[PDB]
Formats: sequence, structure tokens, C-alpha cells
Amino acid sequence: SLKITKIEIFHVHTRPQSGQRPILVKVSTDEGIYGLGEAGIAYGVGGSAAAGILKDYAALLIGEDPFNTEAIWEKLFKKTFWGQGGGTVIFSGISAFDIAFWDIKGKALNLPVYKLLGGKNREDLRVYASQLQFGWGKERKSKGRKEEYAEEALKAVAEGYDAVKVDVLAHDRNGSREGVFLEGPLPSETIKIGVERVEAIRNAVGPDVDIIVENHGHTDLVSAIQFAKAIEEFNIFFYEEINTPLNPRLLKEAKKKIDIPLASGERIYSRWGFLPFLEDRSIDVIQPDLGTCGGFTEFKKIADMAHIFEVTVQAHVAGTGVAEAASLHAEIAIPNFCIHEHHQKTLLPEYEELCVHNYQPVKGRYKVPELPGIGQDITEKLYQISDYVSIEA
Amino acid sequence: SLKITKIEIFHVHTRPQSGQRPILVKVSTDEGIYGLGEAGIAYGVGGSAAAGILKDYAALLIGEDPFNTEAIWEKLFKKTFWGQGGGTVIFSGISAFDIAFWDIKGKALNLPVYKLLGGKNREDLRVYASQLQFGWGKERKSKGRKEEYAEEALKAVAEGYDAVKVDVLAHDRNGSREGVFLEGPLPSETIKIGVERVEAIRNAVGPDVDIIVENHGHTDLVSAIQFAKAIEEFNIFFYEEINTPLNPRLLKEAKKKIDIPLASGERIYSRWGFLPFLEDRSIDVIQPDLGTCGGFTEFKKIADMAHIFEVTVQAHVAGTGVAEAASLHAEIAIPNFCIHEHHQKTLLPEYEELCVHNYQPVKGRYKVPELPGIGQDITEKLYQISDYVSIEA
Amino acid sequence: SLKITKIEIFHVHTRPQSGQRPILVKVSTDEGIYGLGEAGIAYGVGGSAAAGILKDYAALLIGEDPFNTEAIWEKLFKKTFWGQGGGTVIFSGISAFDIAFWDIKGKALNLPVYKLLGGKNREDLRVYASQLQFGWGKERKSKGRKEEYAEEALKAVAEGYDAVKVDVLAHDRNGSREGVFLEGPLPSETIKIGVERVEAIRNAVGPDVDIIVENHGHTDLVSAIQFAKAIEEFNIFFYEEINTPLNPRLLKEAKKKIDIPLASGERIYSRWGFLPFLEDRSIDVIQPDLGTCGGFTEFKKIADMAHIFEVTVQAHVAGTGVAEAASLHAEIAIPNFCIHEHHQKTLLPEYEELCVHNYQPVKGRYKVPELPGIGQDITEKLYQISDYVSIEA
Amino acid sequence: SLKITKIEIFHVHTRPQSGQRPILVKVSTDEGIYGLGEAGIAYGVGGSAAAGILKDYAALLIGEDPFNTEAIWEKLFKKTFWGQGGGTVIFSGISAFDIAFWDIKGKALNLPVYKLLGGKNREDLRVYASQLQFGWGKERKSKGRKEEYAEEALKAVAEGYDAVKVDVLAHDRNGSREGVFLEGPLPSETIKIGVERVEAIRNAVGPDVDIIVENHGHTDLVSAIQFAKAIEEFNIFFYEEINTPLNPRLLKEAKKKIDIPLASGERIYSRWGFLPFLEDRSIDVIQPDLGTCGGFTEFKKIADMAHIFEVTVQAHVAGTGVAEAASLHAEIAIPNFCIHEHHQKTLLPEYEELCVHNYQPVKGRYKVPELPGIGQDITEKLYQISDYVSIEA
Amino acid sequence: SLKITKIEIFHVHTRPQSGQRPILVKVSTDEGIYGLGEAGIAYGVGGSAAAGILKDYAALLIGEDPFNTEAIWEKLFKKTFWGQGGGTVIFSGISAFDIAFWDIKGKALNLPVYKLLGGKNREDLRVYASQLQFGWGKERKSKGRKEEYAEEALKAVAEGYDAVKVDVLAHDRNGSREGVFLEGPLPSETIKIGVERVEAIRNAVGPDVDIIVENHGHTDLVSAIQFAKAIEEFNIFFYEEINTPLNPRLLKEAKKKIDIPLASGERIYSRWGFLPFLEDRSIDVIQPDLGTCGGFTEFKKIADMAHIFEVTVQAHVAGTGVAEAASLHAEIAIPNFCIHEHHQKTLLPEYEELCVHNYQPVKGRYKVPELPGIGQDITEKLYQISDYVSIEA
Ligand SMILES: [Cl-]
Ligand SMILES: [Cl-]
Ligand SMILES: [Cl-]
Ligand SMILES: [Mg+2]
Ligand SMILES: [Mg+2]
Ligand SMILES: [Mg+2]
Ligand SMILES: [Mg+2]
Ligand SMILES: [Mg+2]
Repeated sequence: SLKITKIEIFHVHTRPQSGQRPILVKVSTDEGIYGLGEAGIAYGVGGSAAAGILKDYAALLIGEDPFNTEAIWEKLFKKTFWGQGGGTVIFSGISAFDIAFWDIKGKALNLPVYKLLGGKNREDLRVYASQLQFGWGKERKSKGRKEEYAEEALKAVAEGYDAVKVDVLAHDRNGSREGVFLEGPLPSETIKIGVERVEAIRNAVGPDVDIIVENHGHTDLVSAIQFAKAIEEFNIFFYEEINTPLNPRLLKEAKKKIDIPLASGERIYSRWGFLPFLEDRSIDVIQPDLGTCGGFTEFKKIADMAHIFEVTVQAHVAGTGVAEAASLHAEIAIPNFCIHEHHQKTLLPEYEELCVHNYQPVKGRYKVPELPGIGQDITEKLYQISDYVSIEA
Repeated sequence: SLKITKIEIFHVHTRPQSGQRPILVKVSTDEGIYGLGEAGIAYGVGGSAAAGILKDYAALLIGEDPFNTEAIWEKLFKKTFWGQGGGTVIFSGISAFDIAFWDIKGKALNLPVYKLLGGKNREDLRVYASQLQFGWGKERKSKGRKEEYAEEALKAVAEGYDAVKVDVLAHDRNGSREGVFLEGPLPSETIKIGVERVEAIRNAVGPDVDIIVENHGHTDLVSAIQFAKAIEEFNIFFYEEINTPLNPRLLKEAKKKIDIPLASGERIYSRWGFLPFLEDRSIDVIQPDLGTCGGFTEFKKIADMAHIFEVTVQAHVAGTGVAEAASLHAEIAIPNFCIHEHHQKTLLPEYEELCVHNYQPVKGRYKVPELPGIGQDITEKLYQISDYVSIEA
Repeated sequence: SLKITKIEIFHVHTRPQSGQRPILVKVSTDEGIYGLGEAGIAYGVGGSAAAGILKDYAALLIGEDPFNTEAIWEKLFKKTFWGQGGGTVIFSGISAFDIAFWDIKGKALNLPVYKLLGGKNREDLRVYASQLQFGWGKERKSKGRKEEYAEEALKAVAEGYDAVKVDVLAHDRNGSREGVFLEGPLPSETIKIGVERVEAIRNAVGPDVDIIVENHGHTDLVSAIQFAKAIEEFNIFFYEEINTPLNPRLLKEAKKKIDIPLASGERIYSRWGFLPFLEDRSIDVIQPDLGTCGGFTEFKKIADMAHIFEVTVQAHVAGTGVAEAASLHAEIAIPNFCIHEHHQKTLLPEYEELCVHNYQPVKGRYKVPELPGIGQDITEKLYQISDYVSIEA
Repeated sequence: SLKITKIEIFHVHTRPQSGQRPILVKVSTDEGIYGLGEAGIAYGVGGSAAAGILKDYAALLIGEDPFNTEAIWEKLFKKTFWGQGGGTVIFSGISAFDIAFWDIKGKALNLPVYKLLGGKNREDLRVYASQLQFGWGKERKSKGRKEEYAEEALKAVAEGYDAVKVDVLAHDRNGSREGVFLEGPLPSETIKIGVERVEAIRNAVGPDVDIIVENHGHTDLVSAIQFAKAIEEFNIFFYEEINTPLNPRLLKEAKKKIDIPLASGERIYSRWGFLPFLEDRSIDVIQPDLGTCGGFTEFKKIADMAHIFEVTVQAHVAGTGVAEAASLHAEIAIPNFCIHEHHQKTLLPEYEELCVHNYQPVKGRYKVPELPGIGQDITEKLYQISDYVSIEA
Repeated sequence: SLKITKIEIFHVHTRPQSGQRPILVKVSTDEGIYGLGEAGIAYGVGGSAAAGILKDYAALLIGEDPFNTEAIWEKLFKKTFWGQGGGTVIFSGISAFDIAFWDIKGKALNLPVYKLLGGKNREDLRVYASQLQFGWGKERKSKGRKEEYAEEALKAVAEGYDAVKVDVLAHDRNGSREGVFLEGPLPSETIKIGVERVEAIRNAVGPDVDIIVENHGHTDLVSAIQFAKAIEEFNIFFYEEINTPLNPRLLKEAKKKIDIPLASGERIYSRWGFLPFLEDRSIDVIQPDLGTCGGFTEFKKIADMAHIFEVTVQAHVAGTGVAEAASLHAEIAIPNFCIHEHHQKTLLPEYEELCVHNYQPVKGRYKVPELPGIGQDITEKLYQISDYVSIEA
């Protein structure tokens, strides 16, 4: 019965500490039910392109029935022209709408989204404390000294996390990115900086806390192999984004010389994006972002394909409470779940103020929301602190 | 929440003129909502195994929540031991229950199942008239002379079908399977018999009615290629089950020498079954059966994977109205739908008396049921004409 | 030395006949020299995303030296985060700025851009008349009857073109896209519509006018193969965008069964996008758009790589005179040039009014502009008929 | 001129300690000779399906000559329809009948089955003590403490076994499966539990007793590789069922990382099942079960193919004395035999009461039974403690 | 407007200490602007062939516009016949002229060549001291005793280099090449010679000076693997020219059993030469020589292709100041630069006297020349100490 009547797009003004700008969409229907979604380009450079694609796709969606998520997905894929060429922004547009549609379906049926995605596969979700190099962390500040890495890890363990993730190569010993270059064979001292940080954490947290190493795509396969050799002895849980994902075969080549499990996904989009990595079996833990991979509809398809290849899933989660709530539904509903990412940015007040619920882990575990829909909404403030665009018929 | 309280399995007694024995399952819950499913082993030899697998799986399912379709599928896959070895019977067990679970979800939410599978991708479904060699099709009788093949095709066209399917190799000119053997290089006269039948049909129906050729796995790659060469000139729509699917690479070898699109699926099960054929891109139209491929849950995963490879889908449909109703929901909910199989057996009173609703095409088109759930139920007669097993707490 | 002081972005208001919205960028320097570029998303759905990416990238570019095209390209690729994930909009942003930078270089050195790209490889360029199905063509109007396809081809041949391109599958016999669906095996009547149009064209123009068939990615590999079989007898020059380019291996599968040379590239971006197609040798003529592939800098890299594989190049050209002027420099400067696309849209006044020079073929031949830079500028009107964004300094 | 006149199927009632339900078949002939076979689904979930398949196949077998084992195998493969789709239950049905037919042949000719399979290749068979985690003896009790694993190993060594097999991951330190999950990257403590058990056993038994590690398909590629790293220092003889065998390429991927010889077979069926593993050379020791792989006929074909690839064989043995007696014939008759699997579960009263003869190793060595046929029979008790089905003529 | 009017070729007489004979080309135009280039065959046996190819190519070049570098490259490739067969001498001829043409372009536009190649990617270039085994300084002398290898490394470190390259296998302990044979499995004593030299250098320079090992193609894959095993513990930066490059697959085989990054390129020419190594991903650092790979034009294409594969570039540099000056422009203008080779020969007076500027690193860093053109010229002496050939209209 439902028809989309209004689409509102919020390109949120710069968040002071992080410098980031989340992009949210509110999709309203004739019956007054609305849904929230998020485009997963809150950080880096390109958020205005996400706000733009959402505006353009909106014209094709007014009048549509939000229950028709398969047909709408395929329409944005096949009828936009650019859908068939793919891309970060193209897929973020499809994703944000898809999330909002599933939010609507949940509300329309009086059920949490995970009940519409195939139910629960576990009672709760293991969580890791993500991006310790920026502090754990209501004050965001990049860390340079090895004792600071250990300290931030200890703060997370004190809160009950039994896993942490850290980028140990990005910053020099002053905590600056300035002059740090990580492609090709690395100097001994750069390797030493990474190793001393991993070692300081491992010593501090002991053997029963897992450590994930994040390279942020700053390395390439040559430097990634070199660094893995140096940190292997520390029992690394997995090794994330070790190069550029645009020539997929290179990760298979990296894996030939790296024994640590490999992870990637935040810059790989749709079934088509993940396919070559699965064919190569070069990724052990995939990390699709609901807000870029294609939404709930596509995340499920990616995870389901990945299961055939004995690959597990950790959703990439790095924006507002809309993104984070949504991720919990997607992860609880798949059998092949690894671990949940809990980003340090969620601990900053600039992010906390955006949503009505601040879902936080308890003793390092997350439970899925049990409200109808995704279980999240934006605050009334949002209109006033965003570039705002409204589309109707 | 919702819990399974009772499971009833009906291994239906021999259907007089088809010789078949459908296997249905009724899953009851603590809220009085029940679901119907079907195991796709109604013909050939093995129905009692399907009845037996359902009985064994039932022990694991009493007390479960039918909304947890993902977890239950994974439990039957991973906790039975044999799930991980796979197979016709193993997957038919998972399938029949999965269908009944989705029926339950639809009834619980007062929605047709297609609304829970992602909505409609089209307003109706193109249908073909299947298995003309048995007559179209109120009486089942094998055809021998080429004019009989033309006549049955015309009977279909008169009902408004614009596509037909025929097995032209299975029967000799007297309509007998006796002494017919179709592996290895074929006699000229066997080629001639097949060609004369396709030719008679094509001449009768004209260019605008599609002709699908069914080999029923009676051929192997050698005889399949030899026959394809002889019938290519007749514009064959696709060419189904041309060999044994147990060594998948053989179909890739077949495709090297066959220009006609290839179809298969009724004897290929789960994502894991279809994977090699997709990797080889050797099937143009996959034909999973809901009742053997793993139910709605797995059908969707198969179809969604197939989409990546520009492969389209026609559900294999060859049992009761429970199977047929369920297939309509699965097909309308996918973007990459090809055509729907309407089997001649449904036209027989043996089968019609099993189910409450008799869904039939109108002018060669099917519409999905709009009732809650799959839109089908079993008649009162079923308890009296089945081997009946009931499992409770 | 040279520093970028200002960036202006023009998202041009809807063009009436075509419904399109070009996106232009003007980059100004501290020496008063400015350059023009264009993002190649003027048609389909997503122009606002291109406007948005240009705005976001502009922040990284103020103060940069436009001669540093390599470092700026790598910066936008490696320092934006999303650069390394790729995509239509991501690469369109890099492309538009890159074109403007080369325009600046040419003006600064008082040379046409081709002199900075390695000089002329030929004195002029062979051209085809592109998109006959919309009319050749100061009035845009989709054609339905086969005689109309012949008529439009003759109009082109009368202007001295010895090659034409037509999409013969997209429209029904009424000139309408409504209800036309071209994935999976095709009905005989759809094949007949396509065939009769190719045939009518070939009969009208004779043997010495080449015919390119454009599928616009509406087909998939199955329908593409079926159609190629039907038209091969008409000596098709090449066969463009026959499926979705997101799973590259599928084009290799298509080539196995298609004798006609294959073309693609308007929805493939960067060296990374073309690589798998070259690895498979599945494309005979690549068609990168300067405004999406990565600009002059990357177009050259794509073409140079393609040469190793005995692949030739026709730039995809389908926007304003900025895009068209730019493409002439890129094409004259490469050894492996095939033919130049001259789009019917350039014939419409809504496009004519946007630029200072209206470069048009003479006797089916293009000459490269000989003015400083790309040899093109926007009109004063542009500010008044665009969504306008200015970024300083 | 033997003709099958009667087939009796015994689905044995729950065995109290093991929880298992063996499935036996007795095939009688016109001349009074009968044969015994067993379907290898006695454990896990699915035994009723094996009972059902045997009932269905039985109809095709009345009147056949038991000497025509090749034709009968091919008939059940090719004329049942589901034969060509394969599977655990499908092949278990073929298997059990085949074993009974060879039993008949041996009785008819006054020869043990090994004489009809090509004779002895050795005078006796090396044996390992299997499944120490449930105790070495005939009280079934799952072990949790590392000392208990060593104690059980020493009990076997005391009986003269020079090889043991243990699953060291399945149980927590209290001996429970509850909450144990072994897919994806494993916690350090789970690794430690496995290691401490292997190390306890190694230290106890010394260097000249071999240790096989059984993962029971509870792990996947990722966890299997991780665990192999931790135990490789202990000289593991081979490493069994390390993942799910349904995507065979994954075992090749595992072997890239894992230096310990790999074994699998109990969930892989027929020549067709083993083929991809042999093509990849990913299994060093294959473990087909006579009662699921296709019987003596197919076991021989599998073992003979495996010999080409320098792969050796250990029959999977885990049901009644029928299965155990049969396995000894199959193994002594092949050149490429590795080792025989033994449990003492065999000589529980619940299992020992089923069969006339109790074949047991002596000082870690087995002799093949030297009686006509397989050298085994069922007791009179069986009729009374089984679901009994009889099919006649 | 420019036309080539005169070509002069200087095959320089034997340089006393090195024994080498550089080959230089001076290309003059009607406007009086001239350009200098160099063929990269100054050492080994074949320089007279380089002089001869330049003489032959010169005939095709009189009257050409040196701005037409793409067309001229393609003309020498496609119109000489032997261009399409390839080769050291064939490509050296194209190379030397290409360098001279770019020199002319820079001069004609008052800009350094790097400004015409896409600008700077960095402000300076890291340098290594190359070929320590011949002495680091003004007197060339082959080293035999391990202490001498350390001594030479220390002399480099004292001048501010943080990287060195050495061939440790070429010479026996008395500093002789005679009787040294390095193909096939090596004697222990030869391994010990190489090891003791690497160890002496590592001990002398510490961890923060990188060590490159040069095999000069004297080894093959067997000895290369053997030696890598022995030196892996010394943290070798990369491992250069480890076999013969004429069967490219062999380097892929070597990489399977070598963990040190591999380098090659001075005996690999054009995009076509590097292609198979990139396809195999067997080279981590490519080392094309501007004077053999095809000049600036082709170096850029090689480096750009290499970038797709996460391969970095160090120009091979080993003749006069013409070659070295040219190399700095090529390297600063690419994003994927590794390190610059600074050859000990440049420290000899025989080489210094050939060119007007002696560009030398400062504290181990190079800056690109900023003069117009390549920033280098020959002395007027050169006519008198060369075999001189002049070609005019
Ligand atoms: Cl994009
Ligand atoms: Cl089965
Ligand atoms: Cl040569
Ligand atoms: Mg990350
Ligand atoms: Mg069929
Ligand atoms: Mg096009
Ligand atoms: Mg086992
Ligand atoms: Mg060298």
C-alpha cells in the first residue's frame, strides 16, 4: 500500500574533532511511516558527491513502494546508466535508500529489521575497540609514542573489550601523517615504529586480547609483506586493507607471502566488487559497509556468497548511530559473522548528538536493537546543522 | 515468541496415471499458525528417503522459531553431520521445511511470501507448456509419431502459450522408452527422429512460439553435441539437462561445441552445487527446484549469485500445488527471471485434489498468489491417502 | 610559479530536447590563465554527484601548480580515501580537473594541447555519425519504423560520413522504450526488429559505409550473442556495450561466441578498469571518455597499455564542445586511433549555445584545434543557466 | 542363475551409549544364499533417510542377478533419476546393496570377498585407536582435562597400538561441546586447549607412536590453518576433515598454508566426489566409507584413481561389525593402503549384540576375515530391536 | 615549425679505467635548437651496433618535427621492419633519439623536461651508491677481501648515502671474475664468499642503511634461490638481475622460493618487454634504462603500467652525464619512484670530461636539473675523442 512521498537529505556540517560530515537520508511515505538511511562516505573527500547522488536518485523513487527493495535496487543499478559502471558514490546512493526502505518495512510490520533478514544467528556480538591510534577516546588525538598505543589499548580492555584494532604505520613518532610514505620497500626505522607499537600493545594486553592491524590502504603489497614478516610473531588476529583494492589479483599475490589472515571491504562495493577476491580466495574476513556496499539487500548477498568460500564478515562501521544500529541487524542475521567494529568516533559528542539512541557495547558485547525498524532516529537538531535538501512530487 | 510445536509429514500414495508420490510437510506453531512445504522428490526413485529425512530433521526443529530461517538452515547444514556432505535427499529436507517457515512468516504478518522476499520485479510471469511428449495434458500418454508432437504443441498455443518444452529423444516412434539408449555417439535414425519432431513443431507453431528441448540427462556430452548440431537451425530457446551434472566441468566442454543456450538445475543443489557451473559460466538458464535446492532461502542466494554472471532463472516445478504456489513467489521476487515451467501433471485430477487452490496460467501468463503466506493449503483428503508421520514435543 | 587561485563549477540547467545536464569546471591561476574541463556524466542519473565531487576535490587543489598533473592525479587517487575504491563519479572528478590543467599548460606555453601529448599521428581523424536512432538531428526524436533508420543513415552519408552508429534494439516499432526488456534469451520478434533496422541501413548505405551497432548495456551476454548471430552477415564494424561491464570475464565468454569486433569503455574507468579486459583480450576497440576515465593523463595511459594488446581507441564523446574539443587532442596524439564519435546531441542548439567554438566535421573528417590549450571556452551565458559554485583561494 | 527374491532392511533402534542407529540390509536369493550390507549413516542425523532409500531401491532389485554388480550400480545411478544428482543418502543406498551383493558372490564361490577384489597386498593391516576424546574403552565419556587425553592414549599404547586419533578442539575443558564454535579466526585460549592436549599425548606416548588430529569438519579453512601452525611441531601424522568438503577448491587453498598431510573422505561420495580433490592433489590420505562412497565396487574405483596421484587410503569405519568386516576386505585388496581406523565402541554390548563375529585387532594389527563372503552375519535379536521392512517378489 | 636538419653520432673512444664506450647523439634543427641523447650500451659488447642503428635510423628522421615524439616512436617501431622484432640495439636506437627530442622540446619552451612529463612528484630523490665491488671513488678496482666491501660501504655512508648496492658473487677472494661460474647449484665456499661480504657490509653500516644485492645475471634461478636463502637474514632491500630475462616465466618460479623483493630491467625493453613480468607480478622494482627501454616516451609508459601492479621504479643508470641528467627528469615525474642509482663510474675523470655539468648527489640526495631541456650538454672535446658520424638532408 505504501508510496514514497518525500525524501530529505542531510549533509551534516563539519564535526569539529573528526573533521567529518555524515550524510543521512529520511524517506517518508503516504501513510506517515518513515525510514532512515546513511551513505558511508562520512570521512575522506567526497561527501558532497554522496549528497548529490541521493538527490538525483530521489527523482526515480518518489511514488515507489518501499517494500519493492529488489526491483528498486535493480532499477537504480540498470536504469541510471551509471549504476552499471559502479563506484563508491554510485553504490553509496543505492545503499542509503535501501537502509531506509528496510527501516520502513520493519516499522510497517512492527518488527526489528533482523527479523526480516532471516532472524538471529547468535544472542549477542563480540566487539572490538577500533582505531586506538586516535585515542580511546572522547578527545580525538593522534598518537605517536609507543606507550600511548599501549595506554589506549589498556583503556579499552578496562571497559571489557577483548579485541582492539590499530593502525601502527600511519603516524610518525610525533603523531603526524606529514611526510609519512608507505609504498614500496620500507626503511628499517618505519618497520621499527610499527613493530614497537604492536609489541607495546601485546605486552600490555597479554595473549587473550586480540589485536587487529589496520594499514588503511597506505601500504602496497611490497610494504605490506615486509611489515607482516616483522609482526607475525605477535599473533595478529587479522591484517586490514593492506593495499589498493582496484587490481584485486594483487591481494592473491600478497597472500602468497603473508600468513596472517587478510581483511578488506570498506572500499569494495556490491557482489561484483567482492567476486574477484572470493574467486581468488584472497580475503579471510570481508568488511562491506552497509552504506556503500549496496545496503541490507546487497550486504546479505555479499555475505551469503562469501560463506561458500569459508570467509567471515565484519561490517565496516564508521559513521552515525544510524549506520551503527543498521549494522547490528545485518550482522546478527548472517551465519558467518566474525566480530563487530566499534569506532572511537562514536565516543565523541559531535557524533553522539545526531541520533536519539546511543547504543554502546556492554562488557565488549553488542545486542541488536529490538524496536521496530532499525531502532534509530535522527534528532530534531539535524535540520539546523546540515545542508538540507527536500524532494517531493 | 513463535515456536514449532508439531511437524506432520505426508508421503502421498501413488498417483494413478503419473505414478508419482509427492512429499509434503506441515509445520505447526504455538500460535496456531502453520506452514506447508514440499520436498522436490515426487518423481523417480527416492521419495521414501525424503519422507525419512524430514522425520529425522523434525527432531531438531521442535521448539525453534520459524522466523529464524537463516540459523535453522545453517543448523541443518552444520549440525546434522551429513549436511556438510550434501546431496539430493539432504537438501530436499532443508528445502521442504524452509518453504513451510516462509509460509508461516507470511501468515504471521498477513502478507504474501513475495513481499518478504523483496517484492515484485514484474506484474506477471511468462509461462511455458512443459513436457509435450506426455501430451498437453489432461491425460498422460507418451507420443511417438511426429504429427502427434506438432498436435500437442498446437493444443498449448490454443491456450495462449507462446513457449513449449519437449523431450524429443526419450521415446521411439511407437512412443516407447524400451530399448532407447542415448549415451555416446548416436545412430543417424535417432538423430532423425529427434530432428523430425522439432521440425514438425516449429513448422506448426511458427517463429513466434519458443521451443525448449529437454534431454532429461539421458544424453551425455557426446550425444548432446551431436544432436545440438542437428537442431540448431530451428532456433531452440534453450537446451536442458544435456548430461550428468556430477562432473560440472563437462558442461563447459559441451558449451565449447554447442551454440544453443544451456539450462540445468533440477539435479543441482544449494549455492555449493551451482558454484562450479557459474565459475565456468556453462549454464545460461539455471533451474533450481525450491523443494531440492534449499528452499526460498537458498533459491534467493543461488539466483542472486547467478545474476552476477548474467544467468537467468526458471524454477524447476514438478510436484503439487504447494510447490507451484511457492515457485511463483520466488520467481516474481527476483530480477533475473527467464520463464515459468507449467508442467502437464498439474492438469491431472490426481494432483488437483491434493490442494485447496488450483493456480493455472491465463493466456500463457501466471500471477503470483496474493493471500497470506504461499497462498496454498492441503485438502482434508491428504491424511487418508498418505503415509503419515507426526512429530511433537 | 603557477598556482590555482579559484575553481568554478557549472552544473548546467536541463537541456530541453535531450533532458541532459552537463558539468563544467573552470580553473583559474595567479597569472590570469584559466582552463576548462568537463565531467562526463552529462546524461543519465548522477550529474549532481559530479558537481559534488568537483566541489570536494576543489579544496585539495587551491594553491596547486597545474603543471604537476602527475602528482595531482596521484593525490586525488591516494589522499581522498575514496580514490582507491574507484568509481564513475570518483574518476569523473579527477578527469574534469585534469582536462582543465592541460588547457592551462597549453595556454601558458602558447601551444595546442596535442603538442604537449606527443604531437600529431595523422593529419585528420575519421568520424562516425553517432546515435542515428534519435535522428541525425537538430531535432531529437526516437525512431520506430525501419525506413526511418535508413533515412537517418542517408542524411549522415549525405554530409560525407562513411560510418554510422545505431542502437537498433532500444526502441519498439513506435519509437518507444516502454516495455522493452533485453536481458536473457530474446523473442524472435525483438530479434526481427533489430535485424530489419540493420538490414535497412546496410541496403541504403551500401558496402563502403561502416555500421557500428550500439547495445547501450541493455543486453546481457546471452541476448548479445543471440543478436550478433542474426546480424553478422551485415558486416558490422564493431559491436558496442553488449552487457554490464562490472564482471569483466563475461565479455571474454561473449567473445567466444561472437565474431564481430567488440567495443566498450564509457562505463570503464582508469587503467585499473581496463586492465582485466586487456588481460582477457576481450575488447577490440576501447572507448574511454576523457571526462570519466581520468582525463588526458589517464586516457593516454589507457591507450598506451591498449596498444600492447593490438587494441585501438575511439574516445567516447557525448557532452559539450569542451569535451569534444578536448577529445580531438587526445585522439590525434595516439598511434592506435580507430575512429571519432560525433554525437547527434552536438547538432542541437541547446548544446551549441554553451561554447565559443562549434567544432564540426567536414566531409566526415575532424581536424584538431590549433589554438592555445584545448581551443575551447564557455559562453558568458553559462553563469546564468547553471547551478554555480565558486571555491577560492 | 541367482535371482534376488527378498530384501530386508533393519533400521536398528537407538543404541543407548552411542546414541546411534545403524542401518543394515539383508539380500536373499532363490538358492538360499544371502548377503549382508550396511549404509554408513549410523551416526548424525539422517538414518531414516537411508532406511527409506533402501526401501525404494529394493523394488528395482528384486529379480536381479547379484553377480551383475556393475550393471546394478549403473542402473541405480542412471535409472533412478536422483542417482545423477548424487548425495550422501543416494550413494549410501547404492553402497549397502553393493556390499550385500559381494557377500553373496563370496558365499556362492566359497571365497572371502578380498579374493574377488584382487587378492591380498599385505598379510595384515596397521590399525589406529580412533576417537580418544570419547575414551579408549567401551564406556563412552567425553574428556576435558589434558591429562585425560594422555591417559586414554596410554591405554591404547598398552594394547599395542602404535597410532592414535583424537579430536582436540571439539570439547571445552569440562568435556562439553556446549558453546564451542570453531569457524573463523580462533581465540588464543581455544588454540591453547588444542595444543595442550596434543602436547600431553605426544609427551606421554613418545616419538614412535603416531598422532592423527581429527577436526570433524567443525573448523573451516581459516581456523584449520591457524591450528595447524600451533601443532606442527608435534609431528602430526595426518590432519582430518579440516573444513566443509562441499567447495573442494578450499582444501587446495588450505594446503598452501598447511604442511601436515591432509585427510578427508567420509563426507565425499563416489568417483565424482573425489575427482576434484585428486585433480587439485589436496588430499594425501582419502577416507571413503564403504557404506556411503558406493560400496566395494566404487571404493575400488576411488582407490585405484587415487593411486595415480600418489594418494593412500584409510577406509572410514564407524558402524556395526558388518561395516567393519567389509572394510577389511576392501583395504587388504588395494596396493595404496595407509592405516585402518578402529574404535572399541564396537564391543559395547549394544553393538556387539548385533553381529555374530567380533573382529578385533591384536597388538595394533588386523587380519582380514577368512570366511566366505564378508565373514559376518546378524543375530536373531536384530528383527526385534529394529524398524523392519521386508520387500519380496 | 621545427625540422630536424642534422644528426651527429659520437661513439666515444675507450674510457681507460672502465674500458667503456658511450654512444651519444646530437640532433639539430632548422631553428638552431639542438638536443642530446644517449644509447644505453656503453658497457658490455655491442656499442658499435648502437652507433650503426643510430646511423640507419637517422635517414628516417631528417626533416621530422621533434615535437612529434609519439609518431616518430611508432614510425621507428613499425616502419623499420626490425622494430617489430625488438631487441637491445633496436630499442636503444629509438631511445637515444627520443631523449634528444625531449631535450629539444624543453629548450624550445624554456622548461626542464620534467615539466613536460607531468611535473614533480617529490622535491628530491633518494640515492644509492652503486657497485661497491669496483670501489667507491676515483680509482676503479675490483674488491676481493670481505673487509674491502665494508670499507667501500663506509666511504659511501660517510658521503651521506643511506643505501648501497653490491655484487657479492661476481669476484673471487682475489678480486677476479676469471673462473667464477654461478649457474646451477653452487659450492658452499661460493655461498660463503657472498655471505661474508653481505655480513661485513651489514655489520659496518648498521640497520638504517639499505643494502641491495646485484647478481648481474650471472646466476640462474637455482643458484639465485640458494643464495637468497643464505642472505635473507641480512634484510636485503632488493635482489637484482638474478637470472637471464629471456624466459620471463622463470622469474615467477624464482619468486615462489625467494622472499626478498626482486628487481630487473636493464636488459628488458619497451612495454612489450616488461609485460610478462607484470602479468606474473614477478618484479617488485623495475629498472628500465632510458637509453634502451625506448626513451622518455616509453619509460613513462612502462612506469605507468607498472603502477597498476604496485611495482616501483629505479631507472637503470650507467653511462655519461647525458644519461644521468635525463634519468632524473624521468624519475621525478613518476609517482611510483623507489630510489636512484648513482654509479661509481661517474666518480671517474674519464666520464666527467664528456659533459659540461657534473650533477652529483648532495648528502645522498639528488635534485632534478632546472635548466631548459635535460640540462646537460657535451664538451667540444667530444668530436676529437669519438668515432664521429654526421647525417644531413
Ligand atoms: Cl562513484
Ligand atoms: Cl542425498
Ligand atoms: Cl637488437
Ligand atoms: Mg578500515
Ligand atoms: Mg527437466
Ligand atoms: Mg555508447
Ligand atoms: Mg572422521
Ligand atoms: Mg644492474
